[PDB]
Amino acid sequence: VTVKDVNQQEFVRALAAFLKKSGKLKVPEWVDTVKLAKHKELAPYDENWFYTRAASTARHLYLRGGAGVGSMTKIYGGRQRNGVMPSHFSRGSKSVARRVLQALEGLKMVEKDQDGGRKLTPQGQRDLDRIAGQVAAAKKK
Amino acid sequence: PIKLARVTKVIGKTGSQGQCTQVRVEFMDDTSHSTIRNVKGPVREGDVLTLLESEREARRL
Amino acid sequence: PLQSVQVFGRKKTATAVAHCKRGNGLIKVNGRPLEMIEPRTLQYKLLEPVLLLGKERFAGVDIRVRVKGGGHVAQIYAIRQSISKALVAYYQKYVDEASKKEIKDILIQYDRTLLVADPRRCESKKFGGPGARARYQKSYR
Amino acid sequence: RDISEASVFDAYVLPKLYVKLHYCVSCAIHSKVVRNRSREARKDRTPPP
Amino acid sequence: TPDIKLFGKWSTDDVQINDISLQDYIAVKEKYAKYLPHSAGRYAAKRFRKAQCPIVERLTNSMMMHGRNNGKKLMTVRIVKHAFEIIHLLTGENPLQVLVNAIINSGPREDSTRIGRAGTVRRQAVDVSPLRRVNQAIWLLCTGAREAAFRNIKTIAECLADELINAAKGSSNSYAIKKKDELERVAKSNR
Amino acid sequence: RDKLNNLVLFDKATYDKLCKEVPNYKLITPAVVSERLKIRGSLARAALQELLSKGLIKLVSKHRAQVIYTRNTKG
Amino acid sequence: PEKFQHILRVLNTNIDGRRKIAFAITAIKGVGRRYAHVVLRKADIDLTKRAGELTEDEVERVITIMQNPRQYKIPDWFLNRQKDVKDGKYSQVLANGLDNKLREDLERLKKIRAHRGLRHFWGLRVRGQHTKTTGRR
RNA sequence: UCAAAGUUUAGG
RNA sequence: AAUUCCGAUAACGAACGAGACUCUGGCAUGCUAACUAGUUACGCGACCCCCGAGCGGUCGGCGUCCCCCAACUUCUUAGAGGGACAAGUGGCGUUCAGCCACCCGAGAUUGAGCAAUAACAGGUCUGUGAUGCCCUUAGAUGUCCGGGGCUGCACGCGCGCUACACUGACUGGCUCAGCGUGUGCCUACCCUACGCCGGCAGGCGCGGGUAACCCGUUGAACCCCAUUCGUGAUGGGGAUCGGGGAUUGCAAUUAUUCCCCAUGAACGAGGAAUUCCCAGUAAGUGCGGGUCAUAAGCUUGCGUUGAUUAAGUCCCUGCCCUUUGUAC
Repeated sequence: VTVKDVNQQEFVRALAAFLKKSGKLKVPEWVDTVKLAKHKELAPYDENWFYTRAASTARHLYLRGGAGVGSMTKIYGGRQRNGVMPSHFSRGSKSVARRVLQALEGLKMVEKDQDGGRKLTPQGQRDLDRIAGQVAAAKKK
Repeated sequence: PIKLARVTKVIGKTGSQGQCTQVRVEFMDDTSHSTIRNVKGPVREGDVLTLLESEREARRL
Repeated sequence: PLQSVQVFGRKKTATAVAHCKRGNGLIKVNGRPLEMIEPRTLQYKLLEPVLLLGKERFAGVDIRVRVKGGGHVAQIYAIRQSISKALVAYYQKYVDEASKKEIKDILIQYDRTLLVADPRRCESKKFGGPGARARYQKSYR
Repeated sequence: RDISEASVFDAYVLPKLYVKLHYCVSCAIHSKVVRNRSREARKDRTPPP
Repeated sequence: TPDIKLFGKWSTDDVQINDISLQDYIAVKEKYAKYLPHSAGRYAAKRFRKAQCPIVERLTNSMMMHGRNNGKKLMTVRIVKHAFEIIHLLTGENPLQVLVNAIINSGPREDSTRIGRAGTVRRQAVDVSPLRRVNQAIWLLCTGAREAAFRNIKTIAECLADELINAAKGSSNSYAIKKKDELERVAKSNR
Repeated sequence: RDKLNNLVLFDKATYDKLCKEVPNYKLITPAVVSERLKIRGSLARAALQELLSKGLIKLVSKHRAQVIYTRNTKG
Repeated sequence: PEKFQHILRVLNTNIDGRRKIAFAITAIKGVGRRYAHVVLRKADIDLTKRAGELTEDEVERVITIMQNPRQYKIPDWFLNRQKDVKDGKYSQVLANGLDNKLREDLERLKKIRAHRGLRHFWGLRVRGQHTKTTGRR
């Protein structure tokens, strides 16, 4: 049983918790202070969000390979209220996407590929596909 | 007496702005009877009106 | 010699190409079973042929699909079209035309969409208004 | 037919209402008893059928 | 599922239409009634084509309204199914029948056409079309619910149920059923 | 006319009303509990998560917008 | 739970302990959703609580962070008065003091007879917007 | 099977 | 739909316009086609690590590592053909021209482009080295440089954008497009992958790209799924305003734009009035082109979500023909 075989919402719930339990990520200094992208009004309501988006970034890297940080800002883009002017697409925060991919670099979930950009590593494919197998065997629901 | 009545022949759309179809209607309980009267909406041969009154019978409008 | 059938489906710009094959009737799309795709309200759509014809008709015919283009609603109807068209093409070729005939009738009386696609497609905007038909507001006075 | 049903007198031939009008020109045209005509069609003193 | 088509949960059969007239244009069933109130459903192409659309799909479509909700359909599918759930718990019986019965006691039986009448406007009473009767019934009551569900803490679904229940019951409490009674009274005043 | 002024507290009488009355309703939604009482809404949600946990109410649907809850599951 | 204050009085303002803390502090002039949220994270509070809860020690803890933010690592940016001319400090003005700093800066431009000051003086739009059409008051 | 609806550069 | 046809007949026999036509939309498991499409399903030759199921085999899943001496065209691109004609069945119609319905299947209707006679003293001399006349012509109405102005605000109108919330807001998560454009230039510079530095706007490195090659499975928005919040001018709304930081620039003050922290206005759905629209249509919703050093609240294209209501009439507003009246 692979990750595609699982409901992706509840997968990253577990992956983030897997990333907490391990306790060797490197969440940086900012976390509290930082915004997350120029989109935003507010800071994330989950105060342990770096674990969640590191999880969401990895699971993306499993599906689509060779993804740079510029690729990562595009995936976490969205609407931007100019407020009184019409909305437009803003790309996600660079540094926090970079700080994530460096964190998975140190974890050895990933490896920076030939022809540029990150791609995930077997020892990472372990964790991702293992936790899918855990989710699949949660219950018949 | 809310008599039902089946449309036999849709005649032509009367009305000022054009809306009220003039429709000839068989009278359900005894089909010998047959008034002509007006309808707001899309009407066709083979449907059933719900006349409240049963004795008015319109003509030109 | 293998009994392969590649069959397409359309909805606006949503090319869903299904692909039947002699097997065990998995039915997954892009690379994941029917219980994602993930607009989710429209689950019964991308189930319909499976619900109508039942698991017996499918049983021994595995159906990998591929989709791209169109939006999320568009892509669902595409696959929904594709998988039911594909099935009809398997039975036409590698069963007998009598079973096909009954299958086809069961789907059509449900909906003509299943096999025969819409020709509906997006009408072009002409200058003097924001859409095809809508005109910009006349000032007059 | 409603009155034919609910008349006492068997069969019975009804009556008829007999009125000679006298429309003046102004009113005759208004009520469209008489339309106008082209200079040629003015000279046709047969009635319409 | 293979022999009979459920509406996700609820049943198609055992939904008896009362008014022979609303019947035929209420498609809760010919036999044909589907899993969802969504369907490519190009019914607009011709005149009475409209009727063959299943009433729940129509009710969803009539819910996709006031610009901010224009085009927003899955948004509205969810609303309907939640209302049907709410109707199921509140009353009991199939919510489909509760909708059908609501529809049935909501559309006017006669209205009042605006004929010219010299210049200053005075109507004639005229007697409504069964398709029109169903249509007005659908929109009246969907509209009734919307305007209930703005600025109070009450979900659309919850409001939509409560109107549909206060419609099926001739409550004179539903916007729809009340607006209808007033419409029919106005027509009586010029019958 | 409308000026609705709500509570955000474990304020004794309301909490005892919830524990008695609310598990008997057929419709139980936070909105409905709000209009029954004069309880805020976030309060009402929290109350109706607490009665599930305890097991005096039933879950019908747990959707983003609307949650639905029922009578006990009586007999 | 917690039966106590519900209503608060902090730094001349009247915060509704009825509200949730992270958005309740924004009742004060000069602290916004951003800043307040940061301030509570450096405070290390369960910010789910309504402001009407919280120990009186905790609200004084919050205020002391709000007043002297950079000492609890609220960085340079999250501060409304930076490199602020009347001594080159970088610091978050609050309360009536915020109003006082504003008025002094306007009075400053006024005293200098600069363009921008003259327009604030005349009750016009200062940020170069077109006024033939708008602001009709 | 008939409501009310007046006026129109000197400046070519 | 049509001065479109039939048919009448002091007319006969023609010319334009309409129609035909061109471009486009949708049907082709039919044909031609491919490393700048796919690959397509094979082969799995595999890599590959437990990647997973599983004691192990066999499967499930992609990423890709793949060329060529694998196999093709379903998806792709675009050629040249076919294809629908009111042809079929039933009515109605002078049993003509035709209209209605239904079969087959797109049902004569996908939407543009082109577009007559005669006008208008419509606009344009500020598009022209198209221009007559008039003017002015060195202390220039020529021309270049510096600066300011077209942005000035008691006010009145026009097309717009954002909203007035909970069918919502915010915070996360999931997950799909289609027309395009792009440097190495007519006078000085494009599009940008990947890595580092920065909260962010951006900065610095190296790469690819005159392009189905690179940007680019363009990983768009709305939507969908978990967040709170709770009808409080509220976390709705985001005006105005202070402080700070970026980039474009020879230069940005009268705020060029971008980012940041703060400030937090009317607005709780709009009087009389009036616009736009019938099928992928309105409306929502983003993204391209244009201008463009800097750069869209405009525009012109693109798609994605996708209704309600009509299928009619001349009441209003207008138009086309005939008769009629007319002191125009």
